[PDB]
Amino acid sequence: SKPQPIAAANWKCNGSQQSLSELIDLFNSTSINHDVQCVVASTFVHLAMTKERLSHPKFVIAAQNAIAKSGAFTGEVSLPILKDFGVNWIVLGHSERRAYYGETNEIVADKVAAAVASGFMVIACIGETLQERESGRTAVVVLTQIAAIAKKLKKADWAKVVIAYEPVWAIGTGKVLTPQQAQEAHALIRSWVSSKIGADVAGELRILYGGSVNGKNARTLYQQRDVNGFLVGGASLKPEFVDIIKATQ
Amino acid sequence: SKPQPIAAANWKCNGSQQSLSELIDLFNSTSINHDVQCVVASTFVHLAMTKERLSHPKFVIAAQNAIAKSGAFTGEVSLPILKDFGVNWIVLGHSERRAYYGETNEIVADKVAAAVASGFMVIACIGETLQERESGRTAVVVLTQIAAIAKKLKKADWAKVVIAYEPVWVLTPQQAQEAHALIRSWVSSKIGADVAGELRILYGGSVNGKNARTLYQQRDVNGFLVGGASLKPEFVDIIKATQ
Repeated sequence: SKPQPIAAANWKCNGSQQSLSELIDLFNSTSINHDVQCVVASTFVHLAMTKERLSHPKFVIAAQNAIAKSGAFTGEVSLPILKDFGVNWIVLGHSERRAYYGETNEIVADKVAAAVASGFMVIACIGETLQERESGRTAVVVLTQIAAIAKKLKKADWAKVVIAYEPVWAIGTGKVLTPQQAQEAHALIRSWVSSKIGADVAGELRILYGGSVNGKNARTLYQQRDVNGFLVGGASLKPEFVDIIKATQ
Repeated sequence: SKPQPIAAANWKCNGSQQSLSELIDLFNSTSINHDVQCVVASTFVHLAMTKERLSHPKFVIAAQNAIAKSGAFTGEVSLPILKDFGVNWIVLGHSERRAYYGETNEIVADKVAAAVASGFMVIACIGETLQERESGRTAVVVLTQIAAIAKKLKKADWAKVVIAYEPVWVLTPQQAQEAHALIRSWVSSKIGADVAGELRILYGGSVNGKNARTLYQQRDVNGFLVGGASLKPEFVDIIKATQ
């Protein structure tokens, strides 16, 4: 018996107006007759269209990134701009931003804290690389990442936080986690939360699996006890995202 | 008898749906009696609103950044996405991106080249810091920056290129003119005199409705990339100053 599951679509840097409209239409026509929060994280460009067309009662829209405040930050989008635009969910600290776009543990923590303070529901991403899972220090890496985030939050703030575990070490080497391995990473995270934040928060916290999930593999991943849904990349651009939602039954 | 001037509004990371709509209404109601390309560079989020509402026949919309291709780049917007969305202008290599967000000379050059290949009009930004200027290396720095860009481009590509000179550190008309002349001279020398004659070099320092007229008077100034003042009614005066 778990907290409410989340099925989150990370469209990453993809989509045309037509391909995304067809996806949205599919989502809109889909019966979801169980309790789940579905999330569509579109590009900043596609937020207007997604707001306009996404009408399914079980779906909210999310941004894939942001900075804390408006200002002289050419090219960037701030939390007040998203809030003014009616967007109340955000994915922060994706492994790609940590790798490509200079986001350290602290920068992620600061973005998460600013987003919570501003009233967002936040999917905060953490996860070890292969270099680190090899030196016998998976635990060290992901717990250090979450500690950085926690440092800047109050106990009450965790109600608005969702953790997404990304096994970056698996990313594009064709190799995928066993459900046992996914469970172990999630259990390690929850145990840390129970221990440093509190058993209450830890029981309620959604920890989403953020490795490569598809329509075939989602059900047995969700069966694991500390898995509370998914942050989905590639398959979220496909009709099979509907099967992934159904797998959180 | 310069090339067609450009008055470009760099809104940076600013705006509400309300405040930006008010501004757009002002721009729409404005009479502009000369040939000038006005450009509104809004945040990605406000592109849809600006596309719908902005109707002045002398205005186009621009993005303030992009990456070259669609893919697994969470948080970013690619050139194909913008092109699908009907955005044909883009600002690239702005000092804040160079400063904060890892855009080296080569990265800027690659983005610029990809945007031209993709069919975009590109406002490519170059400019030296305060320390660079004070030590006397304005010329080395900005010519190195434009050389990196030119390295990734072909002659015919310069038709879709606009240079914004953005001294990162108020510039007298004389100091602005010197930087613009230095840039044009390099372009004449490397690409051809015909291309340098046609090239817009926009002044992208701190421009206001009050100082824009005398800056535009200089031989090699072809308009403006405007920061703070572009969020204000006085942007209309800045447009008028390109007469």
